[PDB]
Amino acid sequence: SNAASSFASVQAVVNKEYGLPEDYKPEDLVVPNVPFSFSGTLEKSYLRKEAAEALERLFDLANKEGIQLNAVSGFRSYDYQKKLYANNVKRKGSAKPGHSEHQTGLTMDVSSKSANNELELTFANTKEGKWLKENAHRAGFIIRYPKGKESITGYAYEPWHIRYVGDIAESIYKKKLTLEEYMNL
Ligand SMILES: [Cl-]
Ligand SMILES: [Cl-]
Ligand SMILES: [Cl-]
Ligand SMILES: [Cl-]
Repeated sequence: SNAASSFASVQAVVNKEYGLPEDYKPEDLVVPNVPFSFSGTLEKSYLRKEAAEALERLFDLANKEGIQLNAVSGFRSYDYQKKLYANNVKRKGSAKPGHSEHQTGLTMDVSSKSANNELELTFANTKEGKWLKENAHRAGFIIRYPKGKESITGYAYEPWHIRYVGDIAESIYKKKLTLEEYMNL
């Protein structure tokens, strides 16, 4: 009971405990037509079609209120996550392969120029970070790892990390719940 159930669902919970199939790669990956903090088309330029279109919509919403967001890193394959994890562990003198939500193709790191497009806490103090915190849900996204929820999500606050879950994001935001709690996983 270490394997994520309904692994391909928009509401799947992938975390320290629940892992995805090592051979799971979404079959509907596309590049969302949004600005990116990096050039070219790499594996991280993709999101599942539905999450891609939602992200485009979130960015249009942001632009209407003068908020300019940049996409930093989306989909990451099992293969990639393995190397990243191994090379990150030996740097002692990051999620385990399969246990990163990025492999679902529903997750995206976002930042802004006001934060040097970096994925750091300071992004929370920017007008863009704050807008994202309170507006992510309007497009189907949630801040996957909120402030004092590390006990439940297993990760410290990540203001830059959004997860597409669809219509339930509205309720998750209002009720101040984590995806774990909302899905009883
Ligand atoms: Cl691909
Ligand atoms: Cl949220
Ligand atoms: Cl919190
Ligand atoms: Cl925290």
